[PDB]
Amino acid sequence: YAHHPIDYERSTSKSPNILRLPANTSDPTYQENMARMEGLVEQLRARVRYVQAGGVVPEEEAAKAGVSISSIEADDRVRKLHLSRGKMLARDRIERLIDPGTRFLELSQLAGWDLYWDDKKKEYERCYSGGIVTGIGLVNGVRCMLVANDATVKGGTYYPITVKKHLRAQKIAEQNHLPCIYLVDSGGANLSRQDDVFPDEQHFGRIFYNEAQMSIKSISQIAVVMGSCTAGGAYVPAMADENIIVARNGTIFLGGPPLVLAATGEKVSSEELGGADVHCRISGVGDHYATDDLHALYLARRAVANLNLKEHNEARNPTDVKPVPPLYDPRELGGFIPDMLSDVVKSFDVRAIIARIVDGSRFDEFKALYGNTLVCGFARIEGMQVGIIANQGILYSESALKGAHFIGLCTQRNVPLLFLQNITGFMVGKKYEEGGIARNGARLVMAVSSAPVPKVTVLIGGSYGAGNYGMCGRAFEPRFLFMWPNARISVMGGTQAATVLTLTNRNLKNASEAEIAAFKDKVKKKYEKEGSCYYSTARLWDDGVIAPEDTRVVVAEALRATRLAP
Amino acid sequence: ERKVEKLLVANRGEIACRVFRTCREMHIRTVALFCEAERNAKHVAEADEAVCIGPPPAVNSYLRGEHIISVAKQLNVDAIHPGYGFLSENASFADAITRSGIEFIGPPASAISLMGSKSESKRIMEAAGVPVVPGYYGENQNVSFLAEEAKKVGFPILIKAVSGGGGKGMKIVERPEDFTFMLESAKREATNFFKDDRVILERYVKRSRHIECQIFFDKHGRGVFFFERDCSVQRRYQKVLEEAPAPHLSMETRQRIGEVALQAAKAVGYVGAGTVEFIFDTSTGEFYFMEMNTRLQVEHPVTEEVCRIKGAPLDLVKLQIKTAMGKPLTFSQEDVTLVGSCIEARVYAESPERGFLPESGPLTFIREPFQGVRGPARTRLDTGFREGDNVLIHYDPMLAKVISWGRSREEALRGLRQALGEYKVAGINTNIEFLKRCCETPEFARGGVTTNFISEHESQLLKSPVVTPEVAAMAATAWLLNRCDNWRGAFRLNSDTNATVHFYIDDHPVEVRLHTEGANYHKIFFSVWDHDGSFEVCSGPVTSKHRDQKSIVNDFTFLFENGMHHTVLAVATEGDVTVIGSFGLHQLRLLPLTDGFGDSSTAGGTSTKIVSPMPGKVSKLLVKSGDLVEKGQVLVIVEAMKMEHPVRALQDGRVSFLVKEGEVVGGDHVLATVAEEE
Ligand SMILES: O=CCCCC[C@@H]1SC[C@@H]2NC(=O)N[C@@H]21
Repeated sequence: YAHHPIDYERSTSKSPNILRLPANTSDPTYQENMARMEGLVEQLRARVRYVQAGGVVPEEEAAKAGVSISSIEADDRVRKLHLSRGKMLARDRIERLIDPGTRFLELSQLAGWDLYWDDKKKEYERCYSGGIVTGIGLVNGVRCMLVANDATVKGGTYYPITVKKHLRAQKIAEQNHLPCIYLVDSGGANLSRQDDVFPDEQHFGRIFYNEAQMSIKSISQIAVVMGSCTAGGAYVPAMADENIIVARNGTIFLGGPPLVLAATGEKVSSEELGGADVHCRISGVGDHYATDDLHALYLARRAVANLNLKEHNEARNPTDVKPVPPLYDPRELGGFIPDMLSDVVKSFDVRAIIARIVDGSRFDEFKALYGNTLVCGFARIEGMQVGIIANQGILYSESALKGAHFIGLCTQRNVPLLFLQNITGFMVGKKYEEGGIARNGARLVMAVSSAPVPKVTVLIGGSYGAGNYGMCGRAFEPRFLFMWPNARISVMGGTQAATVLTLTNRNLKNASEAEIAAFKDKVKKKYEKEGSCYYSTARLWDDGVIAPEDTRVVVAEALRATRLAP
Repeated sequence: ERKVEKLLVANRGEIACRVFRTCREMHIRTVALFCEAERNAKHVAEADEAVCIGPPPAVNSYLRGEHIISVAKQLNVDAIHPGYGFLSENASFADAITRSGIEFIGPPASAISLMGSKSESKRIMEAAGVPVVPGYYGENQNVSFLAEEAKKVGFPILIKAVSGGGGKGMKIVERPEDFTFMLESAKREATNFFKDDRVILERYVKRSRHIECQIFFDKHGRGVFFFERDCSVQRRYQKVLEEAPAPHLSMETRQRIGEVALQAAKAVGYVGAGTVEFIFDTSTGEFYFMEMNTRLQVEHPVTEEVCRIKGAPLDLVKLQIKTAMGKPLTFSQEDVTLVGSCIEARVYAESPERGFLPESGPLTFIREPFQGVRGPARTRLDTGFREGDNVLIHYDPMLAKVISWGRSREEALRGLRQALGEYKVAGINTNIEFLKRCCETPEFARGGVTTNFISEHESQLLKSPVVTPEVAAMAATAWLLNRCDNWRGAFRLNSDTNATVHFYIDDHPVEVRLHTEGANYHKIFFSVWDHDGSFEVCSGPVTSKHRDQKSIVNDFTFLFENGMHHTVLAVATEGDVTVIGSFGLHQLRLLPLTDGFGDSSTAGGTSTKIVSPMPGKVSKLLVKSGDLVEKGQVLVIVEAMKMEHPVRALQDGRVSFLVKEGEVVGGDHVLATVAEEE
């Protein structure tokens, strides 16, 4: 009918239905939300600074961070003493190591935030980081995993949060075939929590297991020995394609200098006990002997160069690309996010978020009239086709079917998946249970777990209960996890668990007010005591923590990380 | 005197580049000024340093005179030239510049303030003794007073009224000895137009032609008037085309125009360059003062072509800097002699077919006319824009000025014709076609045109060439090829190719069909408006693969069967196809075909809309009943165990509520009927 184009015009124009046009009006509601978000990011963006240069914050105005006041002078004294030795006490080794003008990720940050409670009731162990810093680094045109042991040995070298971080880094590198670089500085072991860190599985032995399984798959790895690595820490220099020992302060020992005493205590110099022995000794241990920190870093870079990965990365990830920005300003991402601590769940939207994040502000909807709860479709993220699952409302059987169908197509055509978690939302109606809802949930989870597609999840907010099993979860092998500040990970019910557990717990009929004070308030305190900031990341649950505004850059880092894969 | 090494400019545009250029010859520094962005503009690429001033609105930019003065003081500027517009006429700014110690370029603040009010200015000229036609004498105290001064103060009778342009009291009563009709006319004018009963009488002129002499003065009491000018042609008080040598003007008169002009400028006191404007009636043969401007005009380079001083080319801006230098002149009024004739025309980025409304858009391709000497004529073009620039809506629409100096008027007018034709711009409609129409058919080559000359010939003008069916053929072909490989590598079986283009010419859709026979991409045909023919087409190099807003600009060749051949540079986009060639310029709008492609739902939506589940308890409805809902806002929010679960209906049309907040409703209830707006 008076309409005869050739699909384009209708396409390739600034007027295709594919795009999205949710324009906000900045009203009170927007302000209430936008403002809060701002109230939810300032310190997130801040604590980072405090742990960075940990314990030395000369401004002394860090009231925006709820961190307790710490003895700045002690940390400054320790840093001065350490830097007088001739080694750089910072993450400086990293940004010296990575090529200028390139990107970085800082995979796990704020690790071990106020984790352990000391004997002093008001004092926690001052683990500003997990004892290491981990991030994806691009060296000499080669993408690599960077792990650096921090010089914080006051509490002890490695904790249940340190070895877990190291093992997570090793698993990520092995999955993605990114070579690792380890910067080694250790105080040995922790002889206090040794039962928690040494024996059992997924412990310090699995590091040695991984450093051999990698070299089986011919994924070369490199370690730099800046200081002592004793107590089983001396095997990494031994198990290494290339290793670096600094001329003066680089030391490797299987038995400590105190250990020779009380067992043939003919004590001699710490150099002769296994440290950097530049005298043409009989031992052929340690590939590189470098006179200075810069010399060692330079030789590490030079060894990284001769791996032939530059051609493969350059072919797989195009270095010269034209950035395509979204149609709407990314600062608006905080506004559509609702507020917090609201008796009844507030309202929420997804279209706006996806239209703000994706390229050209576009989307490819599958069936949206049907199973209106769940959202699935294709997209574009900086030159790469992506699939997104974002959740909105209370799940039905049909939503599970649609999810299974989408995941089937994505696995069929080798399209990566992105997850945006939300509430559990399993209806409890009797008719729904009689309609085989459990079978359809199984249909969804089977497809989720069976998918060989790389998978990344990011918390939008309100991910509580067994609903994440429908979409995705840490136990379903997501190659990366990141989080927004307004996140709560809890039991099958965030608010309802309060009501349900109020009924069935040794309660007399009378004393109703005192009981709800003792029951409902207490369970609310329990189920929102956990949050994005503490229960997560600090314990390497969903290790990555980010800002809602800069999500697309992070996801693009992740996707470039997962295309060197076999 | 005071040395000058730094020059400051206020305004932007053609004047900025002009002031900047001569500056190079005097070997003086330059400074540029620009609004938000506006940094790719040419003038800033011509100066030595440029400073951003602030927000686009003229209140925010180029009007903060105090901020400009403070910035100039920080730069230790020697001189400032305001130019025309913005702070061109503001005595406070000039006084502040004088207090700061910078040599202001132009008249003193006293002259500007005095000429700001028309009443005090005309008072000054009346005291000076210059023939001035006033606007009023007293009031209508007595009806016999009208007969008393009718033959006294002004024999020509201008009855009119105190105000209002109706003027039915005039009756065009040019006959003196009128006493029974003038009073009746005035009394019938007073009816339904009472206003104030005071009536003013003046001289009435049948014809009007505008004259404006130029003048120059140092600060050491010495000056010399430049040659006269004509501004008869103007539409809606906007200058269109002007001539420095007023054709049909006796030499003796020229001389006298000067003596009158110098008297007025001396009386008020004046320094620098300026222009006195007159009003003239051929029938009376006398000139009467109308207004003067204490500011450099835009028409300065025009009068220059008809005046030489000591046999050397004259530069008007040069002297103004030398006047600011404090040096005295070197020539009397005599050293200046006229030589030949010249004409000028202004091009405006407006649409003649429309209500002369300015348009803003990127400049795709700008042809530049030959700005060199040849034959018996000199032709020049001055433009304040170049390729890749974009017109700003805040500024006035002004592209370039074209001037044709010659030894005789004929040569000058003829020269322009060809030049006006040659200059070409693609991207925005212009009035260039209008100006050429103003030059060909109107027999104003004689030289006699009145102030209202444009008004009567409006029927004759506003006319453009008819788009021949052939023009569609080249225009249609370019859009395909300048977009894709249509007709390139095409192939079918036992058949022949076909591809069609729809043009929305005027308010009627136009269809053109193109097809081939044989194995030839070369042999092509056409059928538009039931007219069929054949031609061949050979393209050029392929350019602009990115096909951005500028899209593709390529030359084309078309050999039609009859025998002709053509060359066409086509910058085609989805919105339109522009073809430039010996035919001229024509842009053909492509039939628009867009209408929410997808969301095209005419469903009635009678019932069972935004139904809520069993728990119900609707509340906090934020939509007004009977208001259009095309975007999917939250029509109703129902709560089921803390489940807001907003429905978010996207059905277009107004929504009618049958429920109220706080009312518990049953499962799948008809909360509202979302129906098409009827
Ligand atoms: O419309 C009313 C039914 C609401 C079901 C909400 C589901 S049931 C299990 C889970 N726990 C909650 O509190 N909400 C979800």
